[PDB]
Amino acid sequence: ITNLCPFDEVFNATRFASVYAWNRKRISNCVADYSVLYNLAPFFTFKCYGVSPTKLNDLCFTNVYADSFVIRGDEVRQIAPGQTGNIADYNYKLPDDFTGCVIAWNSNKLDSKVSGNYNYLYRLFRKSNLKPFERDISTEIYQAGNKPCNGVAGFNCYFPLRSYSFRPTYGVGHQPYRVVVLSFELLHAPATVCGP
Amino acid sequence: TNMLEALQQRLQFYHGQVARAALENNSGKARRFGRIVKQYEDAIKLYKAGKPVPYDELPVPPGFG
Ligand SMILES: *[C@@H]1O[C@H](CO)[C@@H](O[C@@H]2O[C@H](CO)[C@@H](O)[C@H](O)[C@H]2NC(C)=O)[C@H](O)[C@H]1NC(C)=O
Repeated sequence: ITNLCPFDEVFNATRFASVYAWNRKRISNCVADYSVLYNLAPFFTFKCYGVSPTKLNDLCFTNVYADSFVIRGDEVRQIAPGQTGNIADYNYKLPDDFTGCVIAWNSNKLDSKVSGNYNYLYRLFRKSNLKPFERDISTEIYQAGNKPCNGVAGFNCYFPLRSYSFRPTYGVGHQPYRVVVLSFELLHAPATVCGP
Repeated sequence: TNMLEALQQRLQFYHGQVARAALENNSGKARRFGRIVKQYEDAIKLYKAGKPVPYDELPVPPGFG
């Protein structure tokens, strides 16, 4: 196979899915040239897990899954195996064993309107923490207190998810950072996403 | 119940309203709800600083229980 993998499509998307509903993309039957990430994207955080980036360009994979979402810069550190936090516990959870890369870069220019941005959403209230590599898009009202409500109200029911308010005025900590997560398994038995 | 719990309750409810408005892709509703949240966080900051909290100046809350 010689057709190139659609990494440019996922890294150049106009808008990324909200973290509570993080987009999952399948990459298969293509050659993956990761030198694009190093050559382009002047600002990035490519710190990866389970494989060295150069060796990553070297070896051959068999299953590549790309997860994309938007996270504030101050809490971008929560994307890691065995790490706690609101994002890790509620929106996106990575298993303790993990063989894949994480890429994060600021997107104030792209995802912060002058008046303000509210498209991106994240979850704050839920009964139990998320299992690894599991998605939760339910919008049911939380049972924070001891009073069942069945509808949004003042008392301890609340909305399960919260909206960001990104603005260019905010500092680097609160600025939105476009985060994409790659997942690999290097057993290579079918070897369908092999590199060059 | 005084004022602090009620203020945080209204703050959380209007944050949920902002999130719902954003989820519904409504722009102006989300902007107005965010402005209301801005005044409410200013009011809770003022009350934490010790300044008196008003009733009519802030928008009325929903049917809280
Ligand atoms: C779209 O993605 C690609 C790479 O993922 C970039 O667009 C161009 O890519 C070529 C390499 O194939 C570079 O030589 C060009 O310099 C890239 N364009 C620019 C403007 O740098 C780029 O990351 C994305 N496009 C834009 C407009 O950001």
